[PDB]
Formats: sequence, structure tokens, C-alpha cells
Amino acid sequence: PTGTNMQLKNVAAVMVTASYPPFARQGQTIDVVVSSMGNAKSLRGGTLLMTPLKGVDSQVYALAQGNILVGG
Amino acid sequence: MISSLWIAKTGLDAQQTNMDVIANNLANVSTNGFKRQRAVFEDLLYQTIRQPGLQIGTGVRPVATERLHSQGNLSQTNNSKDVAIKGQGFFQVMLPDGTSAYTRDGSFQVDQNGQLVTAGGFQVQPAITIPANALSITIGRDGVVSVTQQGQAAPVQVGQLNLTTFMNDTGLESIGENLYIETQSSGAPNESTPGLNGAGLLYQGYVETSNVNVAEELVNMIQVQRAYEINSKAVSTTDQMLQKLTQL
Amino acid sequence: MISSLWIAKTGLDAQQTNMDVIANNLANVSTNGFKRQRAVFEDLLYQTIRQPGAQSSEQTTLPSGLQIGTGVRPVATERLHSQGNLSQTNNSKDVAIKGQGFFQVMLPDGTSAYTRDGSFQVDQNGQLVTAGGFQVQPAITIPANALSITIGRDGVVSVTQQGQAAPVQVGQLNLTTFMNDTGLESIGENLYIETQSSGAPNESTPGLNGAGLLYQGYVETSNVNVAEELVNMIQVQRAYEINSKAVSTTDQMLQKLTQL
Amino acid sequence: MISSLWIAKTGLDAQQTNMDVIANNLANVSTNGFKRQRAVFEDLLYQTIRQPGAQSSEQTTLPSGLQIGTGVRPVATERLHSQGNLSQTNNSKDVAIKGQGFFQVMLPDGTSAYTRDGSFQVDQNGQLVTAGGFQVQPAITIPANALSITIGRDGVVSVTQQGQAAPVQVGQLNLTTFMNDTGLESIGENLYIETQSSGAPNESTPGLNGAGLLYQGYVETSNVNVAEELVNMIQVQRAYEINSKAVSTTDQMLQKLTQL
Amino acid sequence: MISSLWIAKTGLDAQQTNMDVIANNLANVSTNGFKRQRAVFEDLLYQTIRQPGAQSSEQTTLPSGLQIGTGVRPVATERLHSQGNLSQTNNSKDVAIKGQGFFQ
Amino acid sequence: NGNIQVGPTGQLTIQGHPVIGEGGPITVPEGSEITIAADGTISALNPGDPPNTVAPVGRLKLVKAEGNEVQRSDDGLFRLTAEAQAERGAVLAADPSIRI
Repeated sequence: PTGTNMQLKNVAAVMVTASYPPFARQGQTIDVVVSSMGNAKSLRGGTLLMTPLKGVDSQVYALAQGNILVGG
Repeated sequence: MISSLWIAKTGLDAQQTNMDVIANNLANVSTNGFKRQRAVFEDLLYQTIRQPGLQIGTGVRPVATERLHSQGNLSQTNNSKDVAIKGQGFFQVMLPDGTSAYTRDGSFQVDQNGQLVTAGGFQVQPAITIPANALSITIGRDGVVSVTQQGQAAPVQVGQLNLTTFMNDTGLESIGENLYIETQSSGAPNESTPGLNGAGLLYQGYVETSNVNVAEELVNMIQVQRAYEINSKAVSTTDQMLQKLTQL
Repeated sequence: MISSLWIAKTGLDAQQTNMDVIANNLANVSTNGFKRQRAVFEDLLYQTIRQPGAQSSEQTTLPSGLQIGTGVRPVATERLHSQGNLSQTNNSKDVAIKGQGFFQVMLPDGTSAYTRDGSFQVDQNGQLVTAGGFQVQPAITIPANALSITIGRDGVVSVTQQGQAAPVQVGQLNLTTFMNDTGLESIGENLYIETQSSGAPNESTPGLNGAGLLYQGYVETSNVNVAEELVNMIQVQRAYEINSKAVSTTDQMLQKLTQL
Repeated sequence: MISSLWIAKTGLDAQQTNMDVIANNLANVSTNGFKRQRAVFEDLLYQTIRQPGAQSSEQTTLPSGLQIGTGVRPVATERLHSQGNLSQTNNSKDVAIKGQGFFQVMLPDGTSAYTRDGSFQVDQNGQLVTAGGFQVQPAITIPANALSITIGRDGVVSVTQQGQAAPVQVGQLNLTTFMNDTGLESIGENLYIETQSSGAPNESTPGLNGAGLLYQGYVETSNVNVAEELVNMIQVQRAYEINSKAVSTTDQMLQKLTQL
Repeated sequence: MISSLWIAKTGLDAQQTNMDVIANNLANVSTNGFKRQRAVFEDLLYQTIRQPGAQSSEQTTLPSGLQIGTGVRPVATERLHSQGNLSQTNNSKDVAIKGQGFFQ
Repeated sequence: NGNIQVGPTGQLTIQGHPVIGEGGPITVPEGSEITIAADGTISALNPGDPPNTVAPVGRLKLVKAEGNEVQRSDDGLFRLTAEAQAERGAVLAADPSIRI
């Protein structure tokens, strides 16, 4: 429902950045960097949900989802 | 050390808290839409002594004050901008930082660019924009704010004054200036039109006075003073007993 | 030094402020174009101590925890801008307002003030001024040999000279209306000035989109209701009694602690 | 903190409840179709201590042991449903009930309340409504060009049109009667809502089964007898003073206990 | 501070309103085409300390509980539109209405 | 000693010793108001935020041990005796019946 209070603690909004390599072909995999965006304490053992990586032209060039590795 | 000084001290502090509650109730006897407070005292932990059965107390501690949400009396302001609530309901008012508080003081004003605001200047949800050339502002029983203009023989509908109802009215946090914010003990602010779903009605030209009864406060002051004297006497007796002990 | 004494002191000060407002309202009964004032109070802060809604136990929460309140403090004094009852003084220069407008005058400093009182006179130079000598905008000039001054419902000031069957128009009295009428700053002398909370002064003709109608020979008396003031005086006296009793009770308690 | 003080507290508060009942009766003297209220009080708890009837000395019982009682609590306020004096106002729309009936009114939220005030008005659509804008049931609609409205004592409503020498019946005004008229819950605005202690609404036309007869041009004034209210003032004041005296005596006793 | 005080305060305002209505009616005795006013009052709030009809026990019900009331409020001030007595001024420009019409 | 003090980093220490909760040493969000509960539940409120965001961050570990099962160490803190250590383990299980 539109009018409701959700107060989550296990979810963080993040920005994912990656490099599109030369001569990249569909189906190949690349590394991504996940950075928190607002008042999150940690991203220790989180899992990145399906994220479309846009280019400068605002077109989806990659789809990101995986487990984050934080140093510790 | 181990004695009765702390028992008596915890007792005095309780009488001090009760007197503070009474003084707060009496000082706000002129505020519009004020609910009186009552402090609840409920004793501390007990120490059990085992025989080869008995339990000694430790004192008393204030737990939680309850605000009495009964419908206060209405008084007259002949001001067309003031509305009182008949029943259970809260006006929603937007604070400058962005979070919405809830008030029952129905003394409102129109600010420099239209807009209905509380006495402190905070804007009142749902936002109303009163036209400049308004001749008379009429707020209906069901929260319809209609405005009459010169010439047109029919009033113009401007806005609806919705009431926010909480299932537990006592758990709201009193932030200070006649405003309450919702809390985990008073969750789910239910917005409704006045008159349906348990919401109260609106009387225009009346303001809801405070709920503070006077006789209760005065006799409670008498009781607090005398109990404070009793606890002071107990403190003095413990002091004399310890003085006699130390002189050995 | 003790909390209850500060709370009761704040209560006493608030009741004294209420009595001051009542006395000011009663002192201006005979003032024309006066609006009675009413003060509104708020409570002051709230000591947190135990945050309500906290987890009382792993599965339960504290309902309405321990909040200790401070005293009271006055928010603001709002005027009651309502048409004061009219009175016939049978004077060609007294003007009363039937609606919601104000007259504009110029202070000696050059700024513009607004007054609802319509007791007007004429100076030695022939301009229409108020009782304090301030020149009423828009500066209606009355000529030397006037026989009668007629001010109509729409604000036209006409002078009938000798031997002329037609009246000579010598000005046009307009009224200024504000979005927030209670937000004006009263400087005394029956004068209100514009603030940023009183919107902007909208000039209008007396009879148009919401300016009031001007009545000649009438004065708008104050709207002070005196029986209400007597009842409120009784109420204020009793409240001051009770607050003083709270102060005295706190005084008696601290005495026993001193004796300890 | 001490028993006598709690007992005296119930006393003061209950004489105040009386005082509130008296003040409410007085404030509604001019209200049409108002019924005066009277409060009933009962004894509070009675501490057993020595049990009356317990056998002492094997063959002798103990009569009237220590039944130390607590204060007083008001049972309930009951309305005196008696016929108020009829006042003639010479209006086609004022209807007065002379027996024991109630008019039925529909609240816009869907439910129906019951009112005895007979000052009726006509909305812009021609319906017979209450002065608060609530639409009477059944539903009397009045034609546009009505010359005279006649409400009979049987509750029939007739309208005299132009060009028609015979009145046309446009409705039938019924009266609602209850098993217990004191059990209706007063919601203000001269309106009663049905509760489970007031039985169920019994519809009856005026003149049969007991419903009263409807008079046109008359209003049922309030039944408040005011000299009784003044005498009740004098008691509600003396009893409150005496209870405060008891409070003061207990206060002095506690003070001397503390001071030693 | 005391509820009885507020109830009396309202009652005083209501009676002052009645007095003002009477004074205004008397002030307009000689005016032509006047309709005298009349004020209507209604019950204010009703404090339900004990609910009338509350189920005190599984068998007994409390009749007519503690309904402590507040003061009074004037519903409105309605004008009595009735035909006033006609008087002959004997001027050609003076007109009177016999029914329930209005000049525009 | 129940005189619990917060740090600028937000950890709970008693006499300089961090307090032990169910997740180990208790770390509380920095600059928050704390309300310990009857069962040791710690509720943290961020100043400025509405009271709707009061969310628990941990639970104090409260254990029950009679005087026969505890001996005082040289730093003022009690610890289980060797017998009691072998009887109830090196790490005591928190008792849910303890009120605070």
C-alpha cells in the first residue's frame, strides 16, 4: 500500500560502476564496484540484486548481480 | 551504605516527579487542546532472603506518564478561522524540516500568501489556499472549507480538512509546542474525512480547552507535600541511626 | 533550584500576561477603531527521560513512557478583526468602515501607516488629517470656502461651493486590504504598519472586490465585550491564586529538606 | 496518601459533577425541546475488618462490625422527560409535540437520530430539514410555489397551491416512541441516538399508540425549573465547602504527624 | 479551569446574544420592510464518562450513564419572514407587497 | 555496575571494559539515544528523526550465578570458580528469566 511505513535494516541503495572492455561481446563477464549511497553502516555480506548498467547514452550495456566482497 | 537512605531518596524523587507533573498540568490550564498528564509509580526490585521466605523492598520509580485523551470543553472565539474537534481526531501539520506532526489546537490563521497555518506558523495538512478577496470562510462539519466571494451567489470549495486518527492516542510523542509525532506505540496514522471511520466532527468558531481538572491537582499537591515530609522524616531517622552507630 | 518552582513561575508569568492583555483591552473601550486582543499559550519542551515506544522487553514495547513537562509560555496575541458597532456622531468629517478595509496615512518619516479609525479633521492648509495630525492618503484637499463635505459609499469626497448647484470633487478615498489582517504591527496611536507576515497592501475602491463601504457621520467603536472581560478576570485571578499556591507548597517542601 | 483524604476527594469531585449538571441545565434554559438532568450517587467500597455476623463467644454473634467505607461515586445522570411549556411563535414551520414522541432525522453518514426540537426549515431543494441542516424523515418535500403550509395534529402535511382551492397532501410526519426514553444517548445538537438500553424505535403516527399530538406554530420550551437550580446551587456550594473543610482537617492531622 | 465555569461562560454569551437580538429588533421598530430576528440554541458536547447502555455485566446493562454535558451554542439567528402591517402613506411612489415577493 | 557510558565511536563500555551482548561486544550507532529494556534490549534513536525509527540494535547478556559459583579476581570482576566452570561451562548461558 502507498500509505505505509517500511523501516528496513538489511537493505542498502548502492551505485554500481564498471568498465566496458574493448571488443566486449554479449555473454562475457566483467568486474563491478559497489558503493553505498546513503547512511549505510556497512556492506559486509550483502548481495547485489539485478542492476542494469547504463552507458553515457543511457542504454543498458551490462546486467549486474552477485555477492560483494568487502575487505574486513 | 547499605541502609534505607536510598529507599527514602527514591521515594522523594517519586514525589518530586508527581509534583512536576502536577505543576505542568496547572501551568497549561489555559492552553487550547491540552491533555492532562498522570504519572504512574510502580516499585523497584525486591531482595529475597532465604531461610535455613522474606523479601525486602528497594523503593519506588516512575514508569510512564499517561495523557488523558478525553474531549475537553469548548469555548468561544467568534473567529471564523478556529475549529474545534468533537470526538477523537488530530489535525496534521507539516513542520519545516519535513516530518508531519499532529496537533489538536484548533486556533488557525491565514498566512501572507493564502494558506492555513497554526499559531506557530506551521502549515496545516491538507494544504488550504484561501483566496485574497474572500468575504467569509466557512468550515463545514465534514471538513469542507468553502469560501464566499463578492458577486458569485455560491461559495467556492477550496479544501478538505482531514483528521488523522491513531488507534492508541496515548503513545504519541509530545514534541513541545502543542504538537505530537507518531511513534512505534502509536503507529499507522489513519487519514480520514471528519465524520466517518470514527473521526470526529468540526465546530467552527470554537476552540477545545484544556482537560486539566483543578480539584484533583490541588488535593494531589497536598498529598505530595505530606508524603515528601514523611520521606524526609524517614531520611532523618536513618541519619540519626547511622550517627549513633558511628559513635561507637 | 527545583523544577516545580520554575514551572509554577512560568505559570504565574503567563497568567500575569493574560491579565495585562485583559487590562489593555478594557482600557481601550472608548477608543474608536480598536480591536480586542487575545493571547494564546503553549507548553514548553518535555523532558525525555524514558523514550516511549522503546522495547520494554524483547517482544514488548513501552506504551506512553515517562515524559516530564516544563511550564507554559505565550505564543502570540491575535486581534479579533470584526466590525465594531457603529455610532452616529453627526459629523461631516467622521467616517466609519462597514467592511474590511483600512485608511492609509503618511508618517512624518515618509513611510505609510494604516489606521481604521475615521475621526478626521482638517489642518490649516486644508488637507484631511487624522486626530494625531497625520495626513490621510490620498491627500484630499478641502478648499477654503466649503459649505458641506459629502463622502459617499464608494469613497468620493465632494465639496459644494456657494451658488453652484453641482458639487466639486476634490479627492477619492480608497481602502487598503491585506491578505493577513492580524499580522500588522501595531505601533499604537491606532496605527498598524505592514510586516512580511501581513502580505502586501492591496489598494481598492470602497465597495469593490472586498473593501468596505464608507459611512459619513459614523464612527466604529471598539469591539470589546466587557462581560467576557469580567468573567476572564475572575478566571485569571483564580488561576493566579492556584499558581501562587503551588509556589508556596514548593517553598514548604524545600523547608523540610533544609531542616533535615 | 491517607484514607480520609481519598474519601474527601471523591466528595469534592462528586459535588462538582453535581455543579456541572446544574450548570448544563442552566445553560440550556432557552434551548427548545431540552430536558433537565439529575445525577444519582451511590456508596463506594466498605472495608470488612470485623465481619458482622461472625460468632463471638461460641453462642453470641457480633452485630454490625467495622464496615469502614470509602467515598462516593455518581451512578448515572437521568433526564427528566416531562412536557415542557408550549410557546406560541406563530410560524408555519414550528411543530411542538404534546405527548411522548420523537421526530426521526437522518444523519448524512447513514444512521438516524431522534430530535424533539420542532423548528424546521426548508433547504434549496424544498425538503423539510432541521435548523442544523439535517434532513427529517420520512422526507417531506415542499413544492416551489407554496402559499401556505399546514401541518395537522395527525402529522399530515398540506400545501395550498395557486389555482387549487383544495390542499394537496405532500407527506406524513410520524413520531418515534421508545420503551425507555432515558436510554437515548444525547450527541448534542438536540439529537439522540438509539442505544441498547432504550429498546428499538417504534414508529407511530401522532395520536395513536401513545405518540403525542403535533401543534403548529408552537415550540416546546425547556422544562428547566430555575429556582430549584438556585437552591441546588446553595447546597452544591455548602457541601463542597464542608468537604474542603474535611480535607483541611486531614491535612492538619498529617502535618502534626509529620512535625512531631 | 473548572468545567462549570466554562459552561456558565457559554451560557452568559448565549444570553448576551439573545439580548443583542432583542435590542436590534427594538431598534428597528419604525423601519419599513423589516424582518425581526430570532436565535436558536443547541446542546454542546456531552462528556461520556460512563456510556449509557454499557454492558456492565453479562446480564445487566447500565441505563442512562454519566452523560456530563458542556454549555450551549447558538445554532443560528434566523429572520422571521412574515407580512408586516400595511400603512397608507398616500404617495404614488410607495408600493407594498402582500405575499412573499422581493424587488430586485 | 550498571553505569553504562557510550563512546564517540558508539561502543558500550563499563569501567573501560566493553559490554558483552548476544553478538559479542556491544557496538551502538554513534550519537544515538539508548533505552535499555526490562530484558536488556537496546533501542537506539537518532536525534532529529521521528520516534517511528526506534529500532533495537542488540541485547545485553545477563547471566545468573549464585555466590557459591563466583570468585573475585584481582581486577574487581567476578569469574566462575573451577568447579562451577566445569559444571556450567567456561561461557555462561544467558538466563531469559533475568529482569533488568
